[PDB]
Amino acid sequence: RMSMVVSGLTPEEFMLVYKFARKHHITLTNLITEETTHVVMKTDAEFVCERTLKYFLGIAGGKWVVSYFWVTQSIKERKMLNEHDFEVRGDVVNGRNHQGPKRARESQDRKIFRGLEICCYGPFTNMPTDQLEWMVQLCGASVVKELSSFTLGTGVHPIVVVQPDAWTEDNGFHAIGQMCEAPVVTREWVLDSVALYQCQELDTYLIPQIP
Amino acid sequence: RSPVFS
Repeated sequence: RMSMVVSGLTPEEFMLVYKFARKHHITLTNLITEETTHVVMKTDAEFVCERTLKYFLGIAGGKWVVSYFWVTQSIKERKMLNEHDFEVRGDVVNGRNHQGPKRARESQDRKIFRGLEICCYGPFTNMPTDQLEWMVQLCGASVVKELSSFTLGTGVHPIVVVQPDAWTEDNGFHAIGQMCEAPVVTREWVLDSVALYQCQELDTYLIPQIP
Repeated sequence: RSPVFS
């Protein structure tokens, strides 16, 4: 059955969603899970939203990712309208019409990080490491928790992901490369790929490593 | 309240 979560809404507007979910007996939860089917996002008129964690995780889990307007229009027409008419089209970072949410729904058989091992390394802010890890895992990557734990082999593609400005004023995220054999990329590599549901090239996200 | 990622 349907199971909704909401993102980017004023607890006012959350009020309307709660009233609507109560009216229709639709599961509404405050935390997104494997079972969530709909992530209801605040959008402008063209169904373009901001990127919140729930946004990424809705895309990563191939969920319906849908504008708040699906709820308000549905109330207005007293009928469960069609998600397709309200699917989020893009976000204010990666493009107003990149259609990630659709691609992710359509690509569960060819997940963008299939074949990758990813280590989410060093401090992060605003997104618990294990949610970043869940996000890559959803997208098909196998999750590695310590550098010394990358599986070796030429069939393995390791990647280290870091958020440089969560680090202490010391530039130690350039010395990760002497500790393992992988490319080292910013967290925006993940976030952009996930949003676009397309694996981006590392190139513009690589962090140079001291030898 | 929910963090945004720009």
